[PDB]
Amino acid sequence: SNIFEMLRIDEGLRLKIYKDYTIGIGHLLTKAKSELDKAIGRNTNGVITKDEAEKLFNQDVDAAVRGILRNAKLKPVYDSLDAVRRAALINMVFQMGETGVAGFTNSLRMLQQKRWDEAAVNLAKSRWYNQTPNRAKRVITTFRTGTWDAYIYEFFSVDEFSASVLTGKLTTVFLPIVYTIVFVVALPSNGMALWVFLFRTKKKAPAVIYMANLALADLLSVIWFPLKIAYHIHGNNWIYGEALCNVLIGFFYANMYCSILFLTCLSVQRAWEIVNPMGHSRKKANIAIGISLAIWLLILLVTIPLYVVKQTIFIPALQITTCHDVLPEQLLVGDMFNYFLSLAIGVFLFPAFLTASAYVLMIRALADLEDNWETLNDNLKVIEKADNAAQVKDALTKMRAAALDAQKATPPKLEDKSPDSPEMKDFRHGFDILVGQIDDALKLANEGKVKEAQAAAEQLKTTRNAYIQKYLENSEKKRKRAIKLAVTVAAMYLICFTPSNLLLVVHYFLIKSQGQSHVYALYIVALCLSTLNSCIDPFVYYFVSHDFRDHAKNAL
Ligand SMILES: C[C@@H](C1CCCCC1)n1c(-c2cc3c(cc2Br)OCO3)nc2cc(C(=O)Nc3ccc(C#N)cc3)ccc21
Ligand code: NA
Repeated sequence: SNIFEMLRIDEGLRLKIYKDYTIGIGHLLTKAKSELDKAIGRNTNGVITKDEAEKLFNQDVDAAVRGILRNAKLKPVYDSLDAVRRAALINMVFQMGETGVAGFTNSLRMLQQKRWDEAAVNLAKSRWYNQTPNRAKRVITTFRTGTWDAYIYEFFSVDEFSASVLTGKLTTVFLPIVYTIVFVVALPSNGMALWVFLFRTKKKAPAVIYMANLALADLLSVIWFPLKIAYHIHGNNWIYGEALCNVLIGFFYANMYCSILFLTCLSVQRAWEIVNPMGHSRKKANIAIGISLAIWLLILLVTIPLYVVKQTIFIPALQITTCHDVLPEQLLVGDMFNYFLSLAIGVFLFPAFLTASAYVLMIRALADLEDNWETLNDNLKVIEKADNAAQVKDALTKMRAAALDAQKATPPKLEDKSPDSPEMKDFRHGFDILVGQIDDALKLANEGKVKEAQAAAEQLKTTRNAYIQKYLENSEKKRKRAIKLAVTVAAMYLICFTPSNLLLVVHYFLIKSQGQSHVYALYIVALCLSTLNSCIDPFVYYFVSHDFRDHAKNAL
C-alpha cells in the first residue's frame, strides 16, 4: 500500500470541510455540504469520522486507476511505467483528475520513452508547479528517480562543498571586507565622475556619454552593497524579501554586462575618431545617447530570466536563507547553462574581440603620428649639425616624407573635426607651407649649394613652431594615456570579466553534468572580484575624460 501512503502525505487527513472545499484525504466535493451528504450516505453536518475518511479515500484511489486505463492517452504511459512511477501518475490523476493529467501530452510521451530527466523539466514549467511547487517536486522526483525518496527525506541541506563555503569565513569575512572597500572607493569616485559628465563637462562628446552610463551602471549597483555586505556578515542569510533579492541580482549582472558593452562602445568610438574622424559632434552625441538607450533596454530584456525566477531558498541544516548563492530549483540547470553560455559568447567574447582590436588600431595610429613628429624634429636637428652635402639632402628627404604622412594624420586637437573642415584645411595648409620650404632647401641642396641649404633649416624652425608644433605639441602624451587605457581595460577583463563568465559556464555545467561543482568556491570569488570593475572604472575616466582629470586632481 505504497500509493495509499504516498497520497496521505500529499493530501493530509482532516475530518472537517476545509479550504485547500474538500474533506478527508484529498476528496474533492465541489468547485459542498450537499455533495458530502450523498457521498457518505448520511448527514455528516460538516464533520466526518476518522473511519469514514479511510473508506472514502480507498474508493477514490480505485476510481483514479479505472479512469487511467479507460483513457487512451493515459493507459499506454501507465503500462510503461514501473510501479513506483505508476503511483506518481496516479497521484497527479488524484489531484488534477483524469482529464487534467491527459493534457500533458508531451511529458507523457517522454515518460513512455523512459526519458525521466526531460519529462521532469517539462513538468516543472506548468501551472501545476506554479500553484503547488512543493507538491509537484515530490511527484516529479518520483518520476525522475523511480524511488520513494521524495516522501522519506525532506529537504535538509545542500552538497557538502557548498555547505562548507556558505558557512566558512571566505564568504562571511573575506567577501564583506572586499565589498566594503569597493563601496567606499567606487561610490564617491563614480559619484563625482557622473557629476562631472553631466554638470561640468560642456563638450558632450560621444566619449563622455558612454562614460556617463558606465558611472551610472556602477552607481546603480554599488548603492545596494550595504545590504550585500550585511548579508554575508550574518552568514549568507537574506531576510529582506524575495523581490529585493532579485533586485540585487538584477543590478549585479546588469552592471556586469553594461560595463562590457559600454567599454566596447567607448574604445571603438575613441578609436574611430582617429582612423576615420567625422564632424558632427552634436549629432554623434545624440546617436551615442540612442545607442546607450538601446544597450540599456537590451540588457533590461536579457536579465528577465533573473528577475522572475525564485532566487531564495531556506536551508534547514544551515538555518539561513541564501540569495543567489544556491539555486532553489535544481531542474533549471539545463536552462541556466545555455543562458550563461549565450551571454558568454555574444555579450562577452564578441564585445571583447571588438574591444581588443579597437586598441590595436588606436595605438598604432597614435604610434605612427608620434613617429612623424619625432622624425621631423630629429632630421631638422641633424641639418644644423651636418657639414657634407650628402647628409643635408638626405635629412631633407626624410623630413619631407615625415611631414607628408603627418599631413594625412588626424591632429590630437581636431578629434571631432571632420577632415573637410576649415580647421583641418588650415592644419594641412600648415604643412603645405613647410613642405614648399623643404623643396626650396632641396632646390639648393640639389643645386650643390650646401651651406645655403643649412641656413634654410632655421627658416624651417620658424614654420615648425608657428604652424605645426601647435597641433603636434602633446601627441606623445596622448599616446601614453591610450596605452595606459589599453592596460586598464585589459586588467578589468583579466580580473572582473573573464574569470566570471568562464566559471559561470563551468559552474552550471557541472551541476548539469554531476549535480555538484567543485569550482563553487572559485565561482564565488570570481563573482566577488567581478565587482572590482567599478573601482577600475574611475581609472578609465581619468585617461579618457579631460574634465574628469581636473576634478580628480583638485579633490586630492
Ligand atoms: C533602465 C534601468 C533604470 C535606469 C534608471 C534607474 C533605475 C534603473 N533599469 C535597470 C538597469 C539597472 C542597471 C544597469 C542596467 C539596467 Br537595464 O546597469 C547597472 O544598473 N534594470 C531595470 C529594471 C526595471 C524593472 O522594473 N524590471 C522588472 C520588473 C519586474 C519584473 C518581473 N516579473 C522583471 C523586471 C526597470 C528599469 C531598469
Ligand atoms: Na561598471
